[PDB]
Amino acid sequence: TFNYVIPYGGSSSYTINNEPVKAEEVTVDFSKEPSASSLKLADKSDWIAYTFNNVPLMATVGLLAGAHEAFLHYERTPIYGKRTYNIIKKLAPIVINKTAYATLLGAIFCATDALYENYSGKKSYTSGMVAGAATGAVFAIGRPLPQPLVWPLVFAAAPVIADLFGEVYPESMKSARGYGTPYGFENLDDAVPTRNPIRRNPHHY
Amino acid sequence: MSLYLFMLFLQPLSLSFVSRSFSKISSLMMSFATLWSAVYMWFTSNGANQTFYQVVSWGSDWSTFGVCYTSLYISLLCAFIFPICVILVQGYRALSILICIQTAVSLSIVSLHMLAFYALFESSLLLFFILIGRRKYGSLSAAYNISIYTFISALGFLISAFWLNWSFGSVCALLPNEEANSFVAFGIFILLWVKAPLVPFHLWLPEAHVYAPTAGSVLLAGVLLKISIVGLHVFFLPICASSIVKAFPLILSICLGSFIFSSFSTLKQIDLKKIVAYSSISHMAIVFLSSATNSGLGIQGAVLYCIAHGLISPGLFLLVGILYKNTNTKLVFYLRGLSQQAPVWWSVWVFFMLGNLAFPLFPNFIAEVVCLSALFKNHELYAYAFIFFSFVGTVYSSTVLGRLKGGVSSQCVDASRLDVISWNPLVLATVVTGIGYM
Amino acid sequence: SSRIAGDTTGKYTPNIFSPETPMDRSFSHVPKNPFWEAWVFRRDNIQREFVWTWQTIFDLATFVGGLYVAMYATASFCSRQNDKRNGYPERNYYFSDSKSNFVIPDEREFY
Amino acid sequence: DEPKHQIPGNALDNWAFLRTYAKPLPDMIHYYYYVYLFGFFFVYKVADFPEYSPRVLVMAALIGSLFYVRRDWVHREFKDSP
Amino acid sequence: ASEAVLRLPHKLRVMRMYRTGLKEIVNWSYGRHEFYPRANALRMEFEANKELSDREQIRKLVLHGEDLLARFRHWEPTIRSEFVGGTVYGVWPQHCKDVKFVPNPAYIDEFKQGDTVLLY
Amino acid sequence: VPEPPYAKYLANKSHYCPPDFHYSREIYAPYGGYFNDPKGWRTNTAIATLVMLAGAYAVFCFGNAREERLRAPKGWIPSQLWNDNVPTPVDYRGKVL
Amino acid sequence: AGAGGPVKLSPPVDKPLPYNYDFWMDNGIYPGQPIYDGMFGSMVGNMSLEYMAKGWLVLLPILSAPFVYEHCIADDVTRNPFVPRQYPSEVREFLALFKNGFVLNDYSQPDYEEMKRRQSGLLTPIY
Amino acid sequence: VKTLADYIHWRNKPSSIPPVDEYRPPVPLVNYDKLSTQFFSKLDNDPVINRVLRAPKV
Amino acid sequence: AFVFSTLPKLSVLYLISNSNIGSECVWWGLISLWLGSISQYQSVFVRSILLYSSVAEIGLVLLVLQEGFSWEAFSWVSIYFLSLSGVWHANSKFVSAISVASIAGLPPFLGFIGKAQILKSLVSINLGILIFSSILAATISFIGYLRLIRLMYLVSPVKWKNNKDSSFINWSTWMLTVGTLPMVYSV
Amino acid sequence: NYASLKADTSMDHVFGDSTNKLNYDFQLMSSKEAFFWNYTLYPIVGFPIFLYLYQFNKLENFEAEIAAAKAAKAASE
Ligand SMILES: CCCCCCCCCCCCCCCCCC(=O)OC[C@H](COP(=O)([O-])OCC(O)COP(=O)([O-])OC[C@@H](COC(=O)CCCCCCCCCCCCCCCCC)OC(=O)CCCCCCCCCCCCCCCCC)OC(=O)CCCCCCCCCCCCCCCCC
Ligand SMILES: CCCCCCCCCCCCCCCCCC(=O)O[C@@H](COC(=O)CCCCCCCCCCCCCCC)COP(=O)(O)OCC[N+](C)(C)C
Ligand SMILES: CCCCCCCCCCCCCCCCCC(=O)O[C@@H](COC(=O)CCCCCCCCCCCCCCC)COP(=O)(O)OCC[N+](C)(C)C
Ligand SMILES: CCCCCCCCCCCCCCCCCCCC(=O)O[C@H](COC(=O)CCCCCCCCCCCCCC)COP(=O)(O)OCCN
Ligand SMILES: CCCCCCCCCCCCCCCCCCCC(=O)O[C@H](COC(=O)CCCCCCCCCCCCCC)COP(=O)(O)OCCN
Ligand SMILES: CCCCCCCCCCCCCCCCCCCC(=O)O[C@H](COC(=O)CCCCCCCCCCCCCC)COP(=O)(O)OCCN
Ligand SMILES: CCCCCCCCCCCCCCCCCCCC(=O)O[C@H](COC(=O)CCCCCCCCCCCCCC)COP(=O)(O)OCCN
Ligand SMILES: CCCCCCCCCCCCCCCCCCCC(=O)O[C@H](COC(=O)CCCCCCCCCCCCCC)COP(=O)(O)OCCN
Repeated sequence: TFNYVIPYGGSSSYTINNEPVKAEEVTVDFSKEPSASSLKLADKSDWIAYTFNNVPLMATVGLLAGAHEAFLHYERTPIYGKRTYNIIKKLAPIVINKTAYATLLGAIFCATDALYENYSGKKSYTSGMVAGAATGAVFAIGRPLPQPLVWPLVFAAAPVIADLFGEVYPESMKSARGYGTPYGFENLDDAVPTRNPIRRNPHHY
Repeated sequence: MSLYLFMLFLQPLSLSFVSRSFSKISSLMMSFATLWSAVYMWFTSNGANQTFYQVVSWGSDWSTFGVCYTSLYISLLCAFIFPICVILVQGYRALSILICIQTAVSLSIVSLHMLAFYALFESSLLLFFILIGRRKYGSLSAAYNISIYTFISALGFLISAFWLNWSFGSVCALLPNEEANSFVAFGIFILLWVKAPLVPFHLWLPEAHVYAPTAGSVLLAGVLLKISIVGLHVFFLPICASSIVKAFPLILSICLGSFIFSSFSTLKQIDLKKIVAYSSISHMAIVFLSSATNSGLGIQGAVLYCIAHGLISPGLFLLVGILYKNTNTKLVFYLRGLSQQAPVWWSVWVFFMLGNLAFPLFPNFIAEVVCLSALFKNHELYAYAFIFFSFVGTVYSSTVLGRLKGGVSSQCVDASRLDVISWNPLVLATVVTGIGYM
Repeated sequence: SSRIAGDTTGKYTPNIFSPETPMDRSFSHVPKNPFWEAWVFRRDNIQREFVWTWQTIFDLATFVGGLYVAMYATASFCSRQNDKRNGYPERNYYFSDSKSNFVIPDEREFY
Repeated sequence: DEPKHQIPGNALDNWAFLRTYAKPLPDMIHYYYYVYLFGFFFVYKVADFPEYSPRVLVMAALIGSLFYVRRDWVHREFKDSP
Repeated sequence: ASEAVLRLPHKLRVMRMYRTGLKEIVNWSYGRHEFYPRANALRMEFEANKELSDREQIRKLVLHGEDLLARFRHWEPTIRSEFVGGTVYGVWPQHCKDVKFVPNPAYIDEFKQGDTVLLY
Repeated sequence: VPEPPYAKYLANKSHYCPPDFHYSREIYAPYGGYFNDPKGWRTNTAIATLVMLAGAYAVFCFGNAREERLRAPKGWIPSQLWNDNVPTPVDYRGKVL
Repeated sequence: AGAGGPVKLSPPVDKPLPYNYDFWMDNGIYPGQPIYDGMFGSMVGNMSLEYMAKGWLVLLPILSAPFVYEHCIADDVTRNPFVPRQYPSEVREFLALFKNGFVLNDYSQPDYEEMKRRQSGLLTPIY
Repeated sequence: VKTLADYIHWRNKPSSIPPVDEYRPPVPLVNYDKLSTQFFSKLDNDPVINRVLRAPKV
Repeated sequence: AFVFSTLPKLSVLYLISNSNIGSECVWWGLISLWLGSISQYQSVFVRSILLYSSVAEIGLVLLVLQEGFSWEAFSWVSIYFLSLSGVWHANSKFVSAISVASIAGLPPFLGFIGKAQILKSLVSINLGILIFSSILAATISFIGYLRLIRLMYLVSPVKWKNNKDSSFINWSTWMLTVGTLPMVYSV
Repeated sequence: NYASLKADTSMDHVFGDSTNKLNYDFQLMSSKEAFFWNYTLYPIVGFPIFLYLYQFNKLENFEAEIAAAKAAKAASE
């Protein structure tokens, strides 16, 4: 509008609808559909099965963190000096405890997520926030005063970010194309394509 | 329009060829000539052309420049207040920095391309980092604060502009586009949230004002805060109205919370520049909320109240800078007896403080009446909330005035002839707008 | 012990070698107090003395978050009343879960 | 004289804490060699990993960030002891 | 009783009680005519107990009189105007000499007045 | 302390100034000094009075041009002497005057 | 003498200042004051807030006794020995419009009920 | 389990401790300053007060 | 360091684009971005700052190149060569300041165009996590670049060697300042 | 340089000494008291809000009861 008299923007009639028209005559897709393994892992019906499918990620991360710390210790120990203590007896607790505590946190997260979704019956932000809150509460059992508040908040915030930018964001902008005519505006005279552009093939790595 | 843009480009150009001893005089003449070119742009802007008074393009979508109601008011305001900044600042380095900042800011206001707006507005990022972090009287922390806040908000705005350019094919305002996406709406919104100081993203403004020079503070308060409303009327409301109407309860929550907590934070200030800087934050919320109603009253009232703020807060900052030159202190507790010691400075200080409290014979009154009327058009409680908590401003303004007014002092600290020349235009403009020539 | 620095005639020169102290702009500078300076330093750097206590969390929540919650509730109530007043269908606000798509009224339509 | 920040702790105790960073420093190639090798093999194995939900991926990243120990932390606290 | 009154010696404490009592007689009166009989009555009230030597009874009398003088403090003390708490105290305080006045301020380095940006 | 040279340009203490009261004579205030009574005050007052009456004449013209009486006065009013837009008076009964 | 009176100057600060020293207002003359008198320090008349609340507790029932009888106990028929002012029908109908009018209490009128419901009007605008 | 939580500088304790000795502003002295928290007291009708104030003939 | 941190990348980018060497995994570019930004912010030495900036940017460019945006990475590598020329061959503070501004992506110079190409390609593929990470990591890297400006003009007097061998340094600074408006069509 | 920390004792005999000090601790209200008084005064400030809430609830309840009675009358008839 760019004037001080009438409101900016505009309005669209709710009664009037515009027939969908295809962005191109022939559609060639280079985006592959979800695999059956992805649908299997995403399935939260059985909370035990959902937990056991998704924990290997957490155990892997804990193992890398423990291996990093254990190597930092091993690198320091002197080879030239013979050591009275056994190095692996020193180093194994590091890796084992890191992996175990990581797996326990991930197990709480996944189990609470699946249990809340089953009980609620709906897929929602709240399941992730509650699972994260429980995981952060387990993180800060005996920790000093700011941490009982901050860790539930951070661990709850993480699934919100994952949902917002992993699921809502892609689905909100599926229709936008960038070629031919703007998705809302097909009445405008822009070059109309026979085929959509293929900038790359379906990946296979 | 073309003359105004040419003169805006001429001012930084002249500094390269001046003798480096004639720099101040040439800069002042260039500033006044730019003001006259802005008056010419107003003359050649016909009200018959209702959508845009003037549009000029220089070969690309980025080079598309145009003036509307908001743009014309803000550009005249910056061109009006720049000469005062020029006289207040000494040295080729400082003159160069301030001229480049003003050129970038004034080109941003008239730009009609979101990407060009972003490019011109953020070109003044290091210049404030250097300016606020100057050797002896600057603070690196404040420069870091302002630079980081601006960078994050402007990068979000840039991402939204990229998405619009990909989807629509254009990001120029003159091409009608509408979007219902909330991610892009937030990307455009975050810049406004930060640039117009709105709680909790208001922390950069105080530290910047206190540790910026008086000319820098005058520009920052006068027009850089108003750049938010140019962005809102030009680049957010035309395209992102659905999201502002969807989020209106949240928008009101954040705006009224900013008003209240900024008013309360002002009460805990002992530094005069910090008092004025926090008054600015409380003043911005009414502007932001009145525009967000997307009504004829709200837009006009917001631009009017921006003009009122850009005539009142530069005056307070200028007076405080003069007092700091005379006294080498900004603490209210050190400053006493200013009524007896500086009658001429005290008169103007009281006049401008009355203006900041929105008394009838001041432009802030008319502007506030219009904004409150727009809020009342939305709902009665909306206006009632703002009207009541305006009393908090009276408490801190009255406490500051009472502390400064009387006591025992052994120093005559009153303004010189140069200082009075510096504020005379602002006083005249304040009076002229107050009687209704808004 | 003092002399007039400023010259209205324009023949001003700064006597850096003069025995007498010039009456320059620094003549009127406030003397300042040691304890006031330390009070200013303490008050600006009050983040050093910030401590997370249950009392601090209680105060912050009850006043700041409480005012935000109250303002949001009041704004939502006003929006509901305005929707009933204008005759609009219940609007799909961001955190309200409504099965209606009404957001912006059509100017052309009569409500 | 100017107002200054109070520094917690005694001067010699803080200096003694800082002196615990002066320990024999290994060269970084030893860490880098293992990271390169296991990273190459890891990238080969990742293409075979099952597709994980974005939420689980983000939680795993958070856990890894929390569990990561800075190399300086081990440096200061390392004891050649059981 | 305030701390300063308590720290005082016995003789001065009773003197303070008499002085405060007389001032409060002045404050609670409607005119000077009321003052004299009431002042004589306060005189007799102090004179009645002056010859007591039992310390404990004297402490009781002093404490009770201090409580009575605390309760009957007037909301509006009658204070001479030129003294602290008076109406004309500080109306136009006499201004001292040796004032730091800068003559011809705008003509000290007129061209080069302003703020500079110094850099490394 | 030996009075500074510029003290000669500064004016004396006025008759209305109390002898004990000391004020700094160098301070300038638009409303006047601490006790004023300048030389030539009579001529300044005459000039101020002339300006007041001239502005009163201008305001009188403006007001008479903009004074609108839409209802007839009950009786004769003094404005009839100077303004011609006064409606003819009508009394309480209704008779025109 | 109004002008030139002697004054005492407040001593300069010589000890570390409290954080909330902004609660003290000192212009340089000796008797500095709190920002709001009665917020702290000496109390006028040595009377606390509890004393004032007890005094008000004593007063309020006696002060409210005249008002409570007419407003609550009394009723329109028994408040006064006469009816409201009687007007011609054209005047009475206009005057009855005013919610803050005095003819709304005319119980003789056949529109008494509607007039009373008009008097107890809307708290807030409906639109 | 070594974690970031162990090495983050959590604000549990004040970095700066205020000085103990603090300035108390000078105030005019009220000799007897005990607070009256009782609206009804025996002190108002005390025999001394009756003899000093109410009794003497005026 | 300058010639072997810019020139080799062009051949690898061309090989990836032409021979279809792209993977579905986005972890490595994301890790490059976050690790580079955080390590740049935590690095005391100036050489490490400049070296970690390249890691972050090349991770982002790798994410863009996998999706087939060859033109934008081929422009980015050239603009990055010109931007890095001045800071690496540091002879004048002002030239280094413009170079550091260009590397940051700052609007008045050509570096803004090069970063804008990559960011514009990002919004097309519509991966939200990448965009969020890009914004935050860009802020973190901006802090390190601001450290570089602070060290030159705002910390202490600075004296450098008078190595008057600016073969293409003046031309590169001129190209960074000037070239923005001719190449604006690209973004 | 700095102002003198020595006070002036010329007027002590006229206007009293400065020995007597304030008894205030220069501390604020307790958190518990502050909670009560905020949550009491702020509602009093927002008296229009509660009036609007009361009338809106009354209007909606009356409208719903009318609707229910209308449904009852339109079911049988
Ligand atoms: C036997 C060999 C030993 C190694 C065993 C493993 C061998 C490798 C096998 C396979 C390797 C490939 C995969 C490993 C990860 C890739 C990293 C790598 O290889 O770079 C080379 C790297 C060495 O490179 P370098 O240049 O010499 O070191 C640079 C640093 O400056 C180093 O200097 P520094 O250590 O002194 O400084 C560390 C600095 C360096 O900074 C980083 O570490 C950057 C990491 C940020 C995240 C990285 C991107 C995450 C994306 C993951 C993508 C997958 C998920 C997808 C979706 C996720 C969405 C985000 O960070 C910190 O300061 C500490 C904090 C660490 C995380 C910071 C973020 C905190 C966020 C949490 C917020 C909560 C706080 C709230 C309360 C706050 C109160 C105010 O080698 C390794 O570190 C490998 C160690 C393996 C341990 C990783 C454990 C978990 C791994 C998966 C989790 C992903 C999160 C990453 C955690 C940190 C990883 C560094
Ligand atoms: C260091 C300073 C020393 C010098 C002091 C200067 C003293 C200033 C004198 C005060 C001036 C008071 C005059 C107030 C009236 C404002 C004048 C004005 O606005 O001019 C009007 C003409 O109106 C008049 O001339 C008014 C006549 C003034 C004299 C009337 C009697 C004087 C009594 C003063 C009462 C004024 C109360 C008005 C409150 C708003 C312009 O007419 P338009 O063409 O319609 O302009 C459009 C309207 N608008 C401005 C809103 C855009
Ligand atoms: C559409 C254009 C935009 C796209 C940009 C990419 C295209 C580039 C087109 C313009 C390229 C211009 C490149 C400018 C380079 C600057 C010239 C230069 O570097 O000269 C050096 C050359 O230095 C040498 O080493 C000389 C050896 C080589 C001499 C030139 C070789 C010419 C080979 C023939 C090239 C012809 C092209 C072949 C057919 C296409 C001299 O400087 P120094 O003496 O080393 O130090 C300077 C000191 N100071 C400035 C501070 C005073
Ligand atoms: C960058 C965003 C990160 C959030 C930052 C918030 C502050 C961090 C504090 C950590 C607290 C954990 C995060 C909670 C944020 C979510 C907001 C709560 C609102 C809420 O509970 O409603 C949910 C939906 O909101 C949602 O969960 C989605 C709302 C998205 C969050 C807000 C996005 C804009 C915030 C940006 C503020 C400024 C940025 C600076 C950080 C339920 O919805 P439901 O579908 O489950 O219905 C229920 C049927 N069972
Ligand atoms: C998928 C991803 C999931 C999420 C992962 C999140 C990971 C963290 C992301 C955080 C990104 C934000 C980057 C800003 C970091 C804060 C600034 C750094 C703090 C700091 O110490 O900077 C100092 C001064 O900065 C200052 O003074 C600035 C004060 C703080 C700036 C305020 C931040 C901007 C506003 C924040 C929100 C804005 C809206 C958000 C939508 C200068 O340090 P130095 O130069 O001396 O170096 C010495 C090294 N110690
Ligand atoms: C917690 C209080 C909220 C804080 C915000 C206060 C007021 C800000 C309002 C700004 C006005 C325009 C902004 C548009 C919406 C922004 C946030 C609105 C609240 C919100 O989070 O709603 C969510 C939807 O928005 C979304 O899904 C996206 C949220 C924004 C994303 C955050 C960061 C985005 C950065 C993107 C950069 C640019 C990218 C451009 C491609 C979820 O609400 P729901 O509808 O799901 O209801 C489920 C409830 N049961
Ligand atoms: C961790 C951080 C947070 C922890 C601490 C939070 C503690 C704060 C909780 C209490 C906050 C005040 C109460 C407001 C929320 C009440 C509960 C929300 C539910 C709600 O909306 O009910 C409405 C409350 O009335 C209303 O509309 C609001 C009335 C109260 C607002 C006025 C009182 C304060 C006035 C001060 C000015 C602030 C507002 C300025 C505009 C009336 O129900 P409904 O009929 O609307 O139907 C809506 C269907 N649920
Ligand atoms: C003619 C029309 C009406 C005129 C005004 C009438 C006002 C009547 C209100 C007073 C009557 C009821 C008082 C409540 C009963 C309390 C009785 C004991 C008082 C008490 O123990 O605590 C007090 C609480 O203050 C309080 O009691 C404050 C409660 C007052 C409620 C707010 C009403 C406005 C009052 C304004 C004038 C009244 C002044 C006297 C209240 C003193 O508290 P403390 O300081 O010792 O606490 C210690 C600091 N940790």
